[PDB]
Amino acid sequence: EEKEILWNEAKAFIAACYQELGKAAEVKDRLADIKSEIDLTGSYVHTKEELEHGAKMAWRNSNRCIGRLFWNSLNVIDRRDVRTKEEVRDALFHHIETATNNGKIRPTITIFPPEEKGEKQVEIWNHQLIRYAGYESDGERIGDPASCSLTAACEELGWRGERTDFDLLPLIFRMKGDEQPVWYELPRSLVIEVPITHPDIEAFSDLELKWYGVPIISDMKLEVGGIHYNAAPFNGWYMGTEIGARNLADEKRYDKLKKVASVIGIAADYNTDLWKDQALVELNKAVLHSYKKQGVSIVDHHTAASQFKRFEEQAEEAGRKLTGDWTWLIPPISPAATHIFHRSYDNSIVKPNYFYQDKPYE
Ligand code: HEM
Ligand SMILES: Nc1cccc(CCCNCc2cccc(OCc3ccc4ccc(N)nc4c3)c2)n1
Ligand SMILES: [Cl-]
Repeated sequence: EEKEILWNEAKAFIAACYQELGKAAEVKDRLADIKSEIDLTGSYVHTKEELEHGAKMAWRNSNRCIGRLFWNSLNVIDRRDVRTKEEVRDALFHHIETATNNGKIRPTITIFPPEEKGEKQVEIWNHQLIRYAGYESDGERIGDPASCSLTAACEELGWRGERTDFDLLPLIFRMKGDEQPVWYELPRSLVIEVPITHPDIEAFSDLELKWYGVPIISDMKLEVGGIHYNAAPFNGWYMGTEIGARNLADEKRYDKLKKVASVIGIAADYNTDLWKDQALVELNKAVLHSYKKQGVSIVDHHTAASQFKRFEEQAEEAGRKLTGDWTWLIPPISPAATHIFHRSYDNSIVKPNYFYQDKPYE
């Protein structure tokens, strides 16, 4: 039980990790040191090299991610030494600052202590480290509907949002042995935000839309050789459609297409006018324009798919199977204008990888 699965994943991982690092000779002894450690202790501890390359492999294996060309330049921050809430908080603050990098975003992951055996050492409640709160009372909706349950969790613990449409949620996480999480307001100085303007349509600013600079996904588990890093927030830069075609456009999110139609001067009355499609394009142009104007990293979906084609080519050249989720790789805007749409992808799950895990709240 347990201890044998771990040993199994350890061999598979160390073998492949050391091959890729050109250290195949050291596999026998390292598996023989892991040998004993799992016997005596029930677990084993990755070297800094194994953990860094493991997190990079996990990104490379993420079937749904179009951005995987850059998997090998991931900036991995080893924070397995953290023991206190102040240290977790400061490491999360640090992640924001160094990932943001004044707008020239650095793909970064901060890795906290892995679970003991099932027991989390640190449990992060945020979905992303920077995200907007969401409210619904009396049928007035404010903010980001996808954040309603966490926002309400946060307000149970004594936080109170100003109830703008763009309240920054606090960092919220629980330590092993604490019954409740703590929360910390984000220092505003750390959070870049981009007002959404349009290159051509001066009135687009009347919408008073903004989005934050850096998506830092903080609720996924990193699995590396049987070790379960449930707390390992990571970030890339945005692909513009995530903001323009989903966050700001979806009916169950900010639902802005009808307001976009009005400010760009087209009627939103007939499906055959394709006003939603037109508003989608103009909003997505505005998002790319705005991030570029402010000097915040962003990629459009055409360039992203172009990079992903190079990832595919690199995989074949390296003899690695390519895996991918066609339904998530195609962009939600003009998908058939990318090569992705016109091919198929094996959706097999390879480890190391990032995985969903149950929310600690409800
Ligand atoms: C460098 C810029 C990056 C871009 C532009 C990018 C782009 C994306 C996009 C567009 C998605 C689809 C999500 C959606 O449509 O809502 C995605 C999924 C994903 N990306 Fe990336 N990504 C990047 C970096 C990273 C990094 C650094 C990691 C981890 C180290 C990562 C891991 C993933 C994972 C795990 C998913 C799937 C999440 C899920 O199932 O919900 N990505 N990526
Ligand atoms: N029914 C379907 C079918 C097909 C595709 C979809 C797309 C889901 C998008 N629905 C918004 C959303 C929900 C949950 C998680 C999300 O984020 C994942 C993620 C992870 C890492 C990223 C790294 C960089 C970056 N730029 N983005 C990332 C996004 C998004 N739904
Ligand atoms: Cl997002």
